[PDB]
Amino acid sequence: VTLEDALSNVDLLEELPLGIARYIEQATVHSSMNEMLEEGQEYAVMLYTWRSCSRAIPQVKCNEQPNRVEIYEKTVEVLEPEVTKLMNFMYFQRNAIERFCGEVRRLCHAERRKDFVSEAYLITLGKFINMFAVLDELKNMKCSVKNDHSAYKRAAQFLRKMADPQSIQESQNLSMFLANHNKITQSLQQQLEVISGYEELLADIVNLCVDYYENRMYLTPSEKHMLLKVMGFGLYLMDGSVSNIYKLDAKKRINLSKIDKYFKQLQVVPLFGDMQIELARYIKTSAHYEENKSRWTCTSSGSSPQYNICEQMIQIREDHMRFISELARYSAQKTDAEYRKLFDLALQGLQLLSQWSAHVMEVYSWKLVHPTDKYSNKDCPDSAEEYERATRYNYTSEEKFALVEVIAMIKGLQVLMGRMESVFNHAIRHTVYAALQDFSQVTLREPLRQAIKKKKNVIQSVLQAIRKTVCDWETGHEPFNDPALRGEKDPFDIKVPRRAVGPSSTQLYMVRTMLESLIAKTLRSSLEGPTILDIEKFHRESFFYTHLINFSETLQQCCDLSQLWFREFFLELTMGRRIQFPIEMSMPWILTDHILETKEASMMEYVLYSLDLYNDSAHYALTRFNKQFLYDEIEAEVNLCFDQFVYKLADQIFAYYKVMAGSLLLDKRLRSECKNQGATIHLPPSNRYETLLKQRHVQLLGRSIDLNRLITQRVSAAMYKSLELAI
Amino acid sequence: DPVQREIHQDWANREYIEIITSSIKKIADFLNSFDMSCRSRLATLNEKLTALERRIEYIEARVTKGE
Amino acid sequence: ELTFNAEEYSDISEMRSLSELLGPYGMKFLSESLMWHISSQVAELKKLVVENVDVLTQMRTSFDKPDQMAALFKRLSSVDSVLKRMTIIGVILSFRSLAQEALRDVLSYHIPFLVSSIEDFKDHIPTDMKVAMNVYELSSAAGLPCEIDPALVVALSSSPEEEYKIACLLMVFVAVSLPTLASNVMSQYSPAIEGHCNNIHCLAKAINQIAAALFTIHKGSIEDRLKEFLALASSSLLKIGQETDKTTTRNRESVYLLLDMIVQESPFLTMDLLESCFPYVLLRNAYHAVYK
Amino acid sequence: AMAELQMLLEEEIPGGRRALFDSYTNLERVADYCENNYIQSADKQRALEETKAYTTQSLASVAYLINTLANNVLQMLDIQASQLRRMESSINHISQTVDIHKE
Amino acid sequence: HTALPRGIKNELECVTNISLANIIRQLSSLSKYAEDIFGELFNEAHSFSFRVNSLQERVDRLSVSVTQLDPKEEELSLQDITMRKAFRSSTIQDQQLFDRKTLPIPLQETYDVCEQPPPLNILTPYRDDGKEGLKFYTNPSYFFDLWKEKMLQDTEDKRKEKR
Ligand SMILES: [Cl-]
Ligand SMILES: [Cl-]
Repeated sequence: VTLEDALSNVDLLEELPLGIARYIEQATVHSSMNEMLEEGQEYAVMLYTWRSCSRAIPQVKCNEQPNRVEIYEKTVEVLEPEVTKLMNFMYFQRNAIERFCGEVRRLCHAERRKDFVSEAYLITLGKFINMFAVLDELKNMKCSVKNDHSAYKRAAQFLRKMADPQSIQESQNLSMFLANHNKITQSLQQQLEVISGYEELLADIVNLCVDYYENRMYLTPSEKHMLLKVMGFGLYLMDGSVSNIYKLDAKKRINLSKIDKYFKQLQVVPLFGDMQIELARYIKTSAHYEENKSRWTCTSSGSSPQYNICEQMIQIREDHMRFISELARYSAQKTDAEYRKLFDLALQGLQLLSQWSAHVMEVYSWKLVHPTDKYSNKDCPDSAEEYERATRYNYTSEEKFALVEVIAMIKGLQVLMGRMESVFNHAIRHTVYAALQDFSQVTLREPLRQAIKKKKNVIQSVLQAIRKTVCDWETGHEPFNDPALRGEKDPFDIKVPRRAVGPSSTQLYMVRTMLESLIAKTLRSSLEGPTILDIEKFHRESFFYTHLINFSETLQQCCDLSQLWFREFFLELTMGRRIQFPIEMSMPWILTDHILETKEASMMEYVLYSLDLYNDSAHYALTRFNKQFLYDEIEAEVNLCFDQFVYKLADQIFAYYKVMAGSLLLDKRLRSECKNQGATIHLPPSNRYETLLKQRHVQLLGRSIDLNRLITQRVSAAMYKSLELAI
Repeated sequence: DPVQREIHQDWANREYIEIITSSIKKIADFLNSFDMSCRSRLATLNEKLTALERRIEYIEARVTKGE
Repeated sequence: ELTFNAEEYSDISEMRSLSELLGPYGMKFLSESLMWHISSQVAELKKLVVENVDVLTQMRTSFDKPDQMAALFKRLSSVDSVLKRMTIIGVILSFRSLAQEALRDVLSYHIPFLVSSIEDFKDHIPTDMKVAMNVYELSSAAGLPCEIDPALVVALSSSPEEEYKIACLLMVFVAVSLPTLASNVMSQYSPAIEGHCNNIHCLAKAINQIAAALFTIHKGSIEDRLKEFLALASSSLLKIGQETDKTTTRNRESVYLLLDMIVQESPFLTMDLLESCFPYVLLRNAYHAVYK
Repeated sequence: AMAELQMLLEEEIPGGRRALFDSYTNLERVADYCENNYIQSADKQRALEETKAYTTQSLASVAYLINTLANNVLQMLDIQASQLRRMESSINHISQTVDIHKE
Repeated sequence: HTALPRGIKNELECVTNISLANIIRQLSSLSKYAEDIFGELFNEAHSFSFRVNSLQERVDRLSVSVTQLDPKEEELSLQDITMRKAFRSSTIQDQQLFDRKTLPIPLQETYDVCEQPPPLNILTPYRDDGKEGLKFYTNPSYFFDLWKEKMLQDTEDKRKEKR
């Protein structure tokens, strides 16, 4: 019992007296905003995957050139459909900013400011500002885009391509847009600062992310990283000519200390693709940072990795053991408890996987923004380009072994979890239904009883709106013989049914949203103590219901390592010097080849897991980026790297067993005699090739590879060469 | 009343649907694991057959003349 | 205070040299003496089973009730002796294997035409048991490895259903005892040995051949009795995977590897069966720990 | 038996395979029927219960067609496995015979 | 997703009938996906059926040839060691397993619906370096070309270091 609790009990004495269509509309607005986020994501993909067409176009060295017109004609033919995408992008961001700001103005009205906003919608608005950040940084990076347009604009004009005043002003606007750095961000600020009290809404958004992050209200790594990115860009926007985050902090409207602690512990997270975001940058570039430097500690990082993977690996390996040991034990009708346990495991497993994937990506992310040099790595050439210094030379042998460990532990558990899906799906739906019905039919009886008794008509309507919406009475009809319905107590039993189906998305959203308004004079004031805890409890636990209901989808999102291969951002930075990066700079091959090269015994059973990273990237290029050339390049890399994989594997496998043979037959007395003469003939280090030799169908890029067959081909050829040599 | 009734019927309707969709997923899983199981047997058959083919070519070479 | 080096008397070259000198007659006599000592160990094991017949009988049917299963284990006696004797049997069998493998290579070299017929004759049999022991006795005399050891059977053949239960309970007794090995510092798996310092890796061979022999003598189901053993062993080992005691879990991962060895060594158990009751990711991590 | 293999390779597997393709085209027809029968239905509750009936029947059908074809494919592989078993036995005898001759 | 029950007649029966009609369509889709699986299994197994038969008849007539062998008459000549090549077993090694031609049909279809790169090869005939315009945008063979040139240079650097 805290002092605050004892004081609350005392305060209770001092206080002792001596619409549905509404939520439906909000859900409509929320749903509409989300569609725009999806649309923005499409534009983010367009930018990130946009390679220079102009560099592939033959230039006109002089006005006196034969094919001058032909080239220009073909230039328009190629770039025109692409320029259209840019027009749409310009139009989208313009409308998106108006849309968002219009919503901010609505929620910041003097009267509305006193109103209630759902957490889910604050999050959505949070993802909106991040969308702007992403789109702006992508636009800032892509010189290819700006140059391609100019190449089109320069060709369309020389050809006198028919264009009306509107078409001309349209082209002029696009140029100005593509030529202005930070245009999206700058426009966002202008339209926000013209709104009185806008900083109060953003404060609510930031405070919510701080609360979620602190209380672990997230499942997937992307969800975890989104919270931080919102905090950052949020404070940045809240720090302008009309608002001041430090004075906001003084009034305790926000807690800069917590945010500072979060940024210090986790400094870099993915922004989009291989393009990362250094969280502390938002702080350092804020309008009032210079005069308030001493307030921060996350602004100091250095070229030193903050955490020791060795300490992290010990814990990870422990958790892998502890959880999988228990899970493996769970592989006529069950009881509620038995279904709940499987429910808990499914969640715990997803959370564990998320932690691991987060570890890998966060390490990789930090490395990308902190490329090494000669001072940190003696073997690192001073002429080595940034990307190679960010990947290849930026990992020690032990670091590369550890990463493959985590990657293997992730993919390994993912397989077990997947095999458990059918059982999970059933146990989860049973648990969510039971929890929902037990809460709505029984738990809500007391609160409803008091609302009716004390004429809390507003609360009653909400409680009844909830029960009416989801309740599934055993008799098909509600119990009209209920005393709490009249406001009186019980001298009473209700039989709650058990179905294996979760509530509809609308049912769950409405229930949570309505419960949220109760624990938000406020309605919360008119509620007893114990009942508020009950509502808060169910509201907290029901946060993961949607994730669990969509177990299959959630599982993949907790094991996403597809970004290790993509490097369009760094490609863009080479200014045409690189059409791609060699395989020695490619993470998947860096991690895989390292095991093949060192022949590390403890890692030999892990090597296929690092190779599997190509599947993740291939699938992502085909289903998310939706670009053919990206897959062509992944496939071409796998094609090259897999041949090397077979060669090196077969090579060391034959040598290993040849040495074993020579060692097994070497005279024992001779060994001892050589030892006694300080010339010990060293024994062969044991290894672990058996599992690799047993692989009969390796799934890679859709193909089924018989690794055993390929190795046999090489090993057989080695046997013949040995015999041929001896003779 | 007509709403409460519709909601009770919806729960029943959706459970039935969940049961069917769940079965469609068990069929899909069998298909996959069956595909993999047959891939292993085929590789094993291919492995043995290839060896037998080579062995026959070898024995023939012992009983015949050369070029 | 040993006066000899074991490796200079038991390595591949030595056992082959021994086979040269003793031939089929001599090496067969060698194995017979080995099996006798094994019979002695099995006789003592049965006593330990009878001495715990009640508890073991309960553990066999209450295998899915952890609380009761754990409480029953505390009522068992002579757990160390069961593990100690089975290990001895495993060692003896490991030696016989070295001798048989050596003899086999030697015979294929001296009498290829005879070996050629023996191999073809053993591989392509349908089938009756009494007639199979005759094909197996001939085969093993030529150093050929058999699924059922004729010599072991004969050695262990010296109430019919009272005896069968003991064999069944013996498998249970051993299955539930394995986790105990994790508390022994010597149960450390070594890459240099590709086994354990205290020879517990020989348990793989002991468990398999003793099962194949006993449940052949009693005309039971070898495959079923081993399936039961694996399930009970996998279950018992998974339970210690959630404990934290630095003592009882010291060599937990090295003991985990026994399951892999037991399945590899046994023609009646497959990696698929093992995977469904003990995920390889645990074994993978186990190997990593000991090899690093 | 070679007869059983020919029966599996030439009729039963190709047949049970086409019966699966027929289920592909026949079910999309049953789907449209369930929607058209509902549109013309004067008793909506009745039309639904009949759709549910076709749905349950559609599930039982697909599971049966796959099961039947699955068993056939397995029997085929089992037979081919024994073919290699007998062939190796014959090749070994040929090998032994040649060794005897060379000696 | 969208809305809730308003208690109106036939509201629920209509939406579920659509949901069930879709499920029956999924079963129709499942029937086709199963075919593709059983199909690629039959095809390979059917191919082995050929080899098996071809080998069996090859084994059968060899079993007869060996019967006719006669040690009493078999004469040995040195021209086998002088005029006739030595027996050579097959030395086939599979490589380049991820060429586009090995891409399974299902993934090929998912690939075709993906976005193609700009038709930059339209400007190829107008280049002076006789190079393909598309290679300045995307070049899959870049990985091998760079790795090959690296191995040759590393073979030289390593070769001149010993001297
Ligand atoms: Cl070693
Ligand atoms: Cl020898």
